[PDB]
Amino acid sequence: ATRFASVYAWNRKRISNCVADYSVLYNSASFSTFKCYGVSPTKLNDLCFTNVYADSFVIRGDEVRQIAPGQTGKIADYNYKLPDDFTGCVIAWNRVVVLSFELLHAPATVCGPKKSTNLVKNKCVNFNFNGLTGTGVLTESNKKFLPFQQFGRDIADTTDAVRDPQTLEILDIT
Amino acid sequence: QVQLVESGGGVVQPGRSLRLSCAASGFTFSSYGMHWVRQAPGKGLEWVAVIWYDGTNTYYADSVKGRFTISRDNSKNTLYLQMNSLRAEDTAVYYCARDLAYRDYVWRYFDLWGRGTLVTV
Amino acid sequence: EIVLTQSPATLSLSPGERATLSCRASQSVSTYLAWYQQKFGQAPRLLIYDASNRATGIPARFSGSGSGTDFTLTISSLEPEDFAVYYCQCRSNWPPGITFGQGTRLEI
Amino acid sequence: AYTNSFTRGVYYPDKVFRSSVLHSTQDLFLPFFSNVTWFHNPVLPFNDGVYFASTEKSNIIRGWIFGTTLDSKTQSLLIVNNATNVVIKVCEFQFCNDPFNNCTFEYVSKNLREFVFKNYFKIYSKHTPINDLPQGFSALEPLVDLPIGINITRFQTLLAAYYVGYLQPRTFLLKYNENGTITDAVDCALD
Ligand SMILES: *[C@@H]1O[C@H](CO)[C@@H](O)[C@H](O)[C@H]1NC(C)=O
Ligand SMILES: *[C@@H]1O[C@H](CO)[C@@H](O)[C@H](O)[C@H]1NC(C)=O
Ligand SMILES: *[C@@H]1O[C@H](CO)[C@@H](O)[C@H](O)[C@H]1NC(C)=O
Ligand SMILES: *[C@@H]1O[C@H](CO)[C@@H](O)[C@H](O)[C@H]1NC(C)=O
Ligand SMILES: *[C@@H]1O[C@H](CO)[C@@H](O)[C@H](O)[C@H]1NC(C)=O
Ligand SMILES: *[C@@H]1O[C@H](CO)[C@@H](O)[C@H](O)[C@H]1NC(C)=O
Repeated sequence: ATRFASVYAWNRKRISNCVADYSVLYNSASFSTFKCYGVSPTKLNDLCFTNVYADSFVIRGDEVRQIAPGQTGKIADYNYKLPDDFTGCVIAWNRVVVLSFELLHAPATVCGPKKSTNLVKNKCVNFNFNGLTGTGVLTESNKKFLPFQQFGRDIADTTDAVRDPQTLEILDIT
Repeated sequence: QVQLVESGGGVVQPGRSLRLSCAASGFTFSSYGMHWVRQAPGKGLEWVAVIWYDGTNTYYADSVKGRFTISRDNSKNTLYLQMNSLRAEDTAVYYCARDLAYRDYVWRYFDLWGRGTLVTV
Repeated sequence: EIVLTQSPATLSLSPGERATLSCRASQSVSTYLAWYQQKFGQAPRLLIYDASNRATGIPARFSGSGSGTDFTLTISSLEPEDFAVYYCQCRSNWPPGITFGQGTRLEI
Repeated sequence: AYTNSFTRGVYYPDKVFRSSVLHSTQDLFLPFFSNVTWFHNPVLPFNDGVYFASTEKSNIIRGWIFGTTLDSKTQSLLIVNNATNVVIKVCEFQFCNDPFNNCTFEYVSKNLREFVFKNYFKIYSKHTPINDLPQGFSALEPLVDLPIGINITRFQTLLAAYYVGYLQPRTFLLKYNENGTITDAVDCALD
């Protein structure tokens, strides 16, 4: 989206209730700088944060470093956004989005893209169906879960069946 | 003495496997990203693999997708590269290279080249 | 995908004269597309990025022009410090790899 | 006024299918046969959670306000069902003296309507025909789940007969039939 300006009233939004796909933001040709301070970018997209903060502003070719340590000088301490202990990325392209990552009391919403392998039945496997975890053979079931129930539990609290989260079919786990 | 020296040039039949290594020295191995670019005889440079400075994510060119393995062990400050299912085109001068940018994930330029090790099949 | 198309196949000239290579990009490549100078056996070194921006270590004699699908390099006065082979290079988004050209040889 | 709640207010405690089995669970439930305050507007405490039920013909009741101060000064949850759809938003709204700023999200997704509002913020509900608060059993099912982290202590209904009861940390034995529908329940502290 076009037009951008101002750093001191630099505009800022919570990013929340969405899956934060940072994957696309490497692969485009046009980014010239992408960094992280503290943790790797593919290592970012498997954490799970309450509030992803983003903000943007237009700049001149020669750019002063956006502040990792509390960087030192002129506009880089007299106009903005000076996070000494910044566990926060810095993007740029041919114009920057400086990212602060909140981990506050709230239930973490803006969470990794959760990349998903492809179902294999009738053999043995370690499975992770939506955070439910454990080894077994998944086979086609005849059980009829109600629309909102995600996993069947046996009499003695052992998981007996699951709903596959992408095709909403019920698999027994023997 | 900021140089890389390659290692592991040799000959193998098609369908078998090979492993190369590149030694880095004079600079911080675990602070820069690394590439392997291969120069087939009489032809131009063709990127093979890259790694960001902490080896936490890796990309391969299409011609080698799912057939070669790039890895860094900072214990010895040694870069590796395994091979599987090598074919006739794979003959080349494998130049391990070092990335241009300090701690930037763009992975865009090659600022430093190894002398290149022959591999033939 | 981006395929760089390089002309002429070769250049033959005396040193001191004006050397012009052309690289016709397939489709606009935004603000960075590179030129590589490789002497025989040596390690290739960038000369120009952005197609007019003078990279560091580069004497002023090397000049480039273009945007979109016209990209051309000029050298005003050749000396043996420059007499090598030359490539035009870029990176990609559709899937994440890199395209060089085929190369353009220079002759005396 | 007060009404006898009978055995209403039971809901699926979790998202696990269980079948032909009696499962004992402890949760914030409406106690069986407690009496539920009956309103024919005012702000009520929210306490541990609220069971809300209404009987409507013309769908006068539309929504809820939840929070602590219920003016601007803190985040407050506003839930309004209007026309075809539901607007849930948590801005620091400056509320009206009798209704009828900084956001953190905006979620859009004869007639006896039962809801359970409990605190992230969970809404369960059930919609059944009937023709004062019916004696019978049916179970409410989770429909909406809000990751807000808001402190809720007080709430108000946005508009005519509705009932408000309060949930208590009680143990229930829930009976699931073979399709995994809860068909009965025993209130372990009733008698
Ligand atoms: C996810 O995508 C698949 C397409 O392969 C689609 O069939 C499926 O329904 C989608 N997920 C859900 C929960 O519908
Ligand atoms: C209803 O609750 C009130 C609490 O004030 C109590 O006085 C009254 O006896 C209760 N009625 C029944 C039928 O339990
Ligand atoms: C429901 O309410 C929202 C805002 O409160 C409004 O924009 C929307 O149009 C309403 N639904 C319909 C179907 O009009
Ligand atoms: C908006 O509300 C949240 C609630 O926790 C608060 O943390 C945040 O500081 C508020 N916005 C601003 C700009 O302070
Ligand atoms: C919400 O209540 C808790 C105690 O239950 C308290 O610690 C917290 O400070 C309250 N929220 C705010 C924003 O003060
Ligand atoms: C359970 O579900 C099946 C099909 O979903 C239905 O035929 C049956 O009547 C339902 N009730 C019982 C008690 O089985």
